[PDB]
Amino acid sequence: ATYTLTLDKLGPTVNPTTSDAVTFTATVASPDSTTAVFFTLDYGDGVTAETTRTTTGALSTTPTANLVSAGTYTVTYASIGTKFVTLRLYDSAVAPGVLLASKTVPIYVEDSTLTATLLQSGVPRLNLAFSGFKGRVSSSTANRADMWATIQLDTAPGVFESSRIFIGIAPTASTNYDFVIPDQVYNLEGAKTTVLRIYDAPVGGTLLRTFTPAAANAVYVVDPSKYVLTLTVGPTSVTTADQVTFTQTTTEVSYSASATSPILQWRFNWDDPSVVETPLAYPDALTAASNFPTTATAVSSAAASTFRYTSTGSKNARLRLYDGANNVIAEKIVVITVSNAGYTLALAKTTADPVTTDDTIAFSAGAKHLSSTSQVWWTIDYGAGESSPRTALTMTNVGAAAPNAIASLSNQYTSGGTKLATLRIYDRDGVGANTGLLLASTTVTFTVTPVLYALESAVEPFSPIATVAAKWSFRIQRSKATPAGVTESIKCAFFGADTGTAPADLAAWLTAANGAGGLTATILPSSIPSDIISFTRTYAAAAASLQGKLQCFIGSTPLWDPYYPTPVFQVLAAAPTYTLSASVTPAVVPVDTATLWTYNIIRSVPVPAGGPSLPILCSFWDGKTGAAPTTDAGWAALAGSANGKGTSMAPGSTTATCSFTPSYSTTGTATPTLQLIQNSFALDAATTVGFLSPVYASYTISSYLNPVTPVAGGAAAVWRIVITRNAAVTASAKTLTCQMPDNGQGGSPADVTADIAVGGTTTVCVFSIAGYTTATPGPYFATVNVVDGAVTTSHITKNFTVLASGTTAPTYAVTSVVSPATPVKVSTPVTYTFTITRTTAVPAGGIPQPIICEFFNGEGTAADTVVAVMAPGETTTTCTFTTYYTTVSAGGFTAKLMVFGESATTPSQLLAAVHSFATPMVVAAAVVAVESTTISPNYNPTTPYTNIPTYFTFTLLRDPPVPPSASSGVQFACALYTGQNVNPASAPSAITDAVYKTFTDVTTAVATDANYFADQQLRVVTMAPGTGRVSCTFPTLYAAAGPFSPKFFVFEYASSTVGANALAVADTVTSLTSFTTQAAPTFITGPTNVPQRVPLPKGFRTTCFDGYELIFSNDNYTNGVRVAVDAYPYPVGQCRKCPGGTATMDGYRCIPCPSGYWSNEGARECTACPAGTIAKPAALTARAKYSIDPTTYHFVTHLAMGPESCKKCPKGYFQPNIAGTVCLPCPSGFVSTSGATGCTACSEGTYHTDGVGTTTPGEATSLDTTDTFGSIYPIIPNTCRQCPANTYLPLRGQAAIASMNLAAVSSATPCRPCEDGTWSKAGAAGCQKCPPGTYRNTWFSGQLGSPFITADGVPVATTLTELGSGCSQCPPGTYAPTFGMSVCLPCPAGTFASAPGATACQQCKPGTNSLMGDRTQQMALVVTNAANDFPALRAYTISGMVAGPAYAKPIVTGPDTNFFMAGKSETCSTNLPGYYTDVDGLPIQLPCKPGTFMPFDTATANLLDTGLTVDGTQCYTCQTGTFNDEFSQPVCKACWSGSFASKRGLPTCEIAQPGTFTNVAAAANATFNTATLIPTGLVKGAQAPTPCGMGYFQSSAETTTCTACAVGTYADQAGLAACKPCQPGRYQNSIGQRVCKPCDMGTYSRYGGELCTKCPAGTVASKTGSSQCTPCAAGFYANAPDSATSCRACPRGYYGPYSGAYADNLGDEFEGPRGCYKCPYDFFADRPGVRQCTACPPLDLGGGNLVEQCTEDLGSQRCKPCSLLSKPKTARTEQSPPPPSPSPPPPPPPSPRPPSPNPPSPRPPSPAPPSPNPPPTSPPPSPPPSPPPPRPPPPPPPPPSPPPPNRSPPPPPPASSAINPGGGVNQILSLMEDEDAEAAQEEQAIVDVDAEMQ
Repeated sequence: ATYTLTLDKLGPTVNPTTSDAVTFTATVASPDSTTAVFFTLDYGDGVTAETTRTTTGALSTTPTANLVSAGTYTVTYASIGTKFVTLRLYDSAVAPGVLLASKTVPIYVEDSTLTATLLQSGVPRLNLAFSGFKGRVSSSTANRADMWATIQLDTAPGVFESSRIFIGIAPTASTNYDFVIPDQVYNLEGAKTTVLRIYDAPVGGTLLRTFTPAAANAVYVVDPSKYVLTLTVGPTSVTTADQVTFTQTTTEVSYSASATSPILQWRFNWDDPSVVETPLAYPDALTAASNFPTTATAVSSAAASTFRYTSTGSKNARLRLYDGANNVIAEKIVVITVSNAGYTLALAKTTADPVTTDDTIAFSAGAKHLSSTSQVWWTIDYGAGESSPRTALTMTNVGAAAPNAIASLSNQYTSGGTKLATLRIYDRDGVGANTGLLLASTTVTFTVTPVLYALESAVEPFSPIATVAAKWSFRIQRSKATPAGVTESIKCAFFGADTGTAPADLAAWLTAANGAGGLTATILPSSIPSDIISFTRTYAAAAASLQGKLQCFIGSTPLWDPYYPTPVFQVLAAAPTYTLSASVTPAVVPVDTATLWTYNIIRSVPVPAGGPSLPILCSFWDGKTGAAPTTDAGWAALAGSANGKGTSMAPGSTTATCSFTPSYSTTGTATPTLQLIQNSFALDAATTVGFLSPVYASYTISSYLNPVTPVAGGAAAVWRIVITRNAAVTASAKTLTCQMPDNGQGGSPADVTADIAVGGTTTVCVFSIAGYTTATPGPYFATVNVVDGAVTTSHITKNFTVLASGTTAPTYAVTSVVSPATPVKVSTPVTYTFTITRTTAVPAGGIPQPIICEFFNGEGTAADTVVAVMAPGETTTTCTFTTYYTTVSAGGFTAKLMVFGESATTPSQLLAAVHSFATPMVVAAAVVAVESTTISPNYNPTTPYTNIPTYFTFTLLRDPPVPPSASSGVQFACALYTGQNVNPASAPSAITDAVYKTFTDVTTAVATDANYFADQQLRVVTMAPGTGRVSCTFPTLYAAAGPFSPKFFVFEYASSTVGANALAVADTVTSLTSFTTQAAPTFITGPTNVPQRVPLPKGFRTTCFDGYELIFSNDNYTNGVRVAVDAYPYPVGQCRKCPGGTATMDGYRCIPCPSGYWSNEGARECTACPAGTIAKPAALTARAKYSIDPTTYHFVTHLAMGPESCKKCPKGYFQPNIAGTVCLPCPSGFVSTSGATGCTACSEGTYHTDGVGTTTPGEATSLDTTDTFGSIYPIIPNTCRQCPANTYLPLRGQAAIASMNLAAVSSATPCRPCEDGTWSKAGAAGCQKCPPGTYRNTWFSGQLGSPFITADGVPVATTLTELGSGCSQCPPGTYAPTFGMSVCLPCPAGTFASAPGATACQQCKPGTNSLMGDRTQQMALVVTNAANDFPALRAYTISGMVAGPAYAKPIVTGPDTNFFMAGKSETCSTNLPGYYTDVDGLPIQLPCKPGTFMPFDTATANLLDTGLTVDGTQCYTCQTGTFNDEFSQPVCKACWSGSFASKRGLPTCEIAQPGTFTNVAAAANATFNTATLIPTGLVKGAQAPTPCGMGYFQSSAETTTCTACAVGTYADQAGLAACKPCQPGRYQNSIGQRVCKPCDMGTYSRYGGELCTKCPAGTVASKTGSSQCTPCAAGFYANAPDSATSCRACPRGYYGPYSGAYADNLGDEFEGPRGCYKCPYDFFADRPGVRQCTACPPLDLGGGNLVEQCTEDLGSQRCKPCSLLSKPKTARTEQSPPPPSPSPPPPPPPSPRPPSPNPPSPRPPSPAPPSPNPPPTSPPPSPPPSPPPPRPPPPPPPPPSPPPPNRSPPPPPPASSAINPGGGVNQILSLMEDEDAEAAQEEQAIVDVDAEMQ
């Protein structure tokens, strides 16, 4: 029923070939029943075999293997294609069978001749065709047709048939044909039975070939998504410096799908084009076509690589897996970042300051990176190329730290060319020519300026001579000193423009330098010397061209640049001309004196321009010692010494001058000589150009002797002589000889030698003499004779009074007086006055004594020098000193005084003792007080600012008076404690400076060091002498408002030690008042800041210029037209025109210029109006309300109406200054009209005054001053007026003195009065002398009339003065011919002046005399004034005769008060009786001589001779008969009766001669009758002598009348001196008879004879006129008694002997006594006169007898006889004899002897000796001296130096990040136009500045 039969094949899955005979299997199962059934098998074709039916394993449902154990069922198929195998069932094996069913199975058989192979490159890609599949077919047969192949995806029925795919034709040849197979797509991820059948026919046919993957080569696809990669190799921030490391050990790739899977190649690429891609390398322990190990094995064992990146950027390295050849299936990227921005280069310079080429600059360069430390190369470039090795640098240090290790480098620079220095960094060595790229660069550049060389050129001859001399001297100097250890040598030459041509290149110069013509010089090391080179050239001919070029180069660097001028010189080429002249000033040649010697060098042609000044050197011979350089070597040495000076000229001068001031020590004829040398340096010789022939001290000696007053017994006198020389001693030492000439006694004084070194002028000579104490006082002369060189016998003598004091030694007393008294302060000037007196003081002015006084403190001696002169009058010597005590003594000071006689260079003491001060000396206490306190930065003076540093200033003074200028300054310490403890030091414990004394020295401290601002501060200030003020300034800062304790102390620093407290009471500080402190305003003061470049929209100009002002307004207010108002809602900047009164500069304000100028409306500068203006009108101010337009700042005082601006100042004022701050009234005596530069002086004789009167007023009126200038300038007196007459103004320019206070002192006319003696009219410079006869006086003036011309006699004042000049006259009768004499003198007597105007007093005529008073008034009875009668008086005062004992000479008696005689203003008076005048000349007043009378008048003459006439001028002598023995008698007194005058002109009465008498009955003296006042009753005396009458005579003198002559005596003739007696014999008994009557006869008369006398006795006369009667002869008797007429003889009887006999006649007429005696009786005589009577002779009677006769009667002649009538008759008596005659009378007694002469009177005694003259009166004490004037105050010291700015105001802040507005932030042609506009604007502004500057 059910049969299941399946037929299969037991062969391989691949289809069997035709040569294997594959077997087949049969499977039978019959579940319905089990029964053996035969099976028949049929192959593809039944023609081969049929086989036989055989049994299986009993059929059954279970197969049994069969047909192969013992069965020959081989098919041995021969055909190729498909064969059908048929299985059938039959019940029995014997034919016929039973047909039930058949199974058909196809079997494919192919041929091995065709071979199909596949080649696989790798895994075919999904969704893309892969070329790795290649199919090759090989056929042995030559001929083939086309084949077609069908491909089935799977053997499952789901896959449907595909179309054929073509594989080829192979038309011929048995080659191998290749085709490309399109890939397969993997989707199911499982087993695929993809089968391809290849047919040789398009339709039907047989299975030619088969295709399957066919094992051992299967495609295996790995899905990339399963892959896992982890690399993490290589640094993430590797730069180019480091390296990238790639390690294959850490990189693993795993299949991760199976253990066995085909081998792939890993590949990695660095994707840089420098290094090619790495090739595939054989893996270790692995190969190609090698199975992967079944365990975890690394694809690489230890492979690792390193790489260096040569490029920068983000590298994206690649990883891939490749199969077989270069076939790629996967690509993966690894990002490695390469950055080069981390490299930084820093350059730091340390040394800097590059100078010239030395001091090579060394700086540090550092390369830093953020990370990736690696080796690098640094290079430097300096214009010579970088280092080829690029050095070597290693980043051993870390990259975060700034410092980098490096080697310091230095560079050498030359010239000024750019070296383009740069620094480069590289990551590559560069040896392999792998140059790097720029990373950091950086560099430092500088301009490096070149150096300068100094060149000087000169010409040795200055004139090129042809082949003789052509030398050029060149000096080269190099900048900077050459350092030690390096020597610089420069070689080159100089080419002159004489031969050849200048080089056209520097190569020629280099060749010349290297050639033998070049010269080499060496610079000294460690110094910079001057290179001096002398170049010698040869000149063919003389030329004026001498320029040249030199180029010295060190190797290759030129030294000269075209910018400086090329070297061109002329310097006196060709030597045109050169001439000299010499002069001296002064021309005198004294001894040791300064003289000027000048030399002028001139040329005929002016020096050409462009030539250097002549370098010639002029040397002058001084001639001090006559060391004249005669040789040329000496001249060269003198020129090269200091005595030679180089010469230079100023530009524009052809001429040159050389000057010298030689001195002549010794007198000589030598004169200075000039040498002029300019050849070359190192002078050796001298050259002369020419010369010009010069064609045409005092010693003072004083001496002195010590002691001045010698003292007996003292020391020997010392004579000291000082000699001073006017000339300084510098050449050599001097020797002086002090001598005193020999006087012949006292010894020869010895010479004294004085030696003087350099600089000495005074020589002192000392000698000793012992005997000069015994020298006679007197004016002694001493001399010194000095001979010193040229001067000979310089003899100097002197005189001095030398006296000896005796034994008294003079001494000096010194006392003191002090100006300040007690007490004294510090720095107080003082006056110490010392007075010295001498107790003797005898030589007050005899001999000066040199006195010098020195006052010393307690220095310890016992320029401020003191000069002391000894007073030549009184010996009071005063010394003035100033001690200037200013310091505390600190131990005591003493005062000493020394007085000396030596001029400085003391050896001898003069004061007996050193003076000690009587006044106690007190130590002055110093006082100091603070004067002011100031705070500089402060809002108010009490409060300063906090943050701003403050400088407190304390100003104070040291004592009220300034410390003296002649002193040394003091050092003061100002100490301040700030008060806080902000400094580290704590607050001091003591308020005093106990801590402050320990401060260190603060001399060198900077302000900005935080210790110059310490809390405790000590500062030192200095008081220079003469300064009384000091300010100490303290820097103090206040951090914040709070408490501070700043202590202030001021002390004195002495010897760097702190003194005592300046203030009284210690710990006294003048603390400032307490204050708070407030914040400082941040305000800056300065000019308006100019805005920077800001965008200005349309017209917002921020600068106005040229008289314009910046103004903020929206209006476009052009000019003054009011065009635009409210023209914008927004104001803008505008330029305003400014008003007329203000000028502006660089307009930002419109400030006005000062009052001295006026401006225009828009004036750039203010014009200066001429000096006449101040421009000050009255004020009118400005706008009332802000409604009107504003113009200027509000504070201006004027608006600008009025073209008036310049206001001229009025008259009386002058403005010399151009500015005119104010116009000033000009000084006294000067006037101006309008406004003048200066007033003119007033004219002579004129002064300032008003011009209200007179004319041409100079006053300024009202309109000019009051209206224009207001009341600021009042009217001023401005007229010049001349003073009225009698006054004058000699000095020009004088003005009237005006006093404002008029009540007390009035205004004064300045004109001088023209005082006594001169007169003036109007204004005169000098008042004139006025005509003769006139004078002016200051007491009284005028003329008084002659009192005697008026009846009253009262003087009359007269006003007669000529109108020409006008001086008061002198009174008539007085004259003033003297020039300068004040009071008129009278004329001396002898003249008269009646005329009021008379030059001189006129002489009176000889007939009159100049007597006061007229003759009428002299004897006038008139009484002009009866009450007083003083003017009228009787002044004759004549004398007369008076009766009585008393006598009166004056007629008028009284004291005399008016006797003035010189006064004579009257007419000539009548000549006086006692005076006469004939001739002009009379020396002395002669009254009329006694014996001369002049009658008062002709009619009044009492008696005058008729033979002459009266002239009224001659004094006629007395007439005869009158005498005058007294002067001034009008008439001559007549002689009295007792005298007479008969001879002519007998001057005194002559005694009346005897015998004559003179008596005149009419003889009366003249009587002056008062009733007629006339002399009357004068009668002339007798003219001739009248002799006396008869009988009158007088023999005695002084007889008025002759007495009558005595009776009996007669004077026969008249005029008889004596009355002779009557002649003898004559008598005169009656008087009045002229003849004496003769006596009668017989009578005799004797002399006299009053009566006749009768002759007695007998005597008889008998003669008429008989003198006497003589007796007759004897014997005669008289006739009668008493009457005898004739005697007769007696009678004869009588006789008598007596001659005289008389008889009484009494009887007989004969008797009588003594008569004739009677003869006796008897006797007779008879004869008269006989002898005795004789008797008669006797008779004789016859002769015989004699008888005597007797006479009878008496007298009888006859004799008769007697005896009758005889004698006896009567009585008769006789007579006695007569008595004898009496004796003669005795002689008279002897006469007395004559008296003896009296002794003579004693002789007059000698005069007593005269008394000596009294001594002169004592001289008065000396008058007081003159006071000195004071001194002016010093000028104020200059203001303190201005401090530099402590700190500038806060600067504007810089931008930090930005400054933009608008809500800030929350997180071709146009360029040319802009450039053109900017350049044009800048150049226009520059032009504007340029124009404004000038």
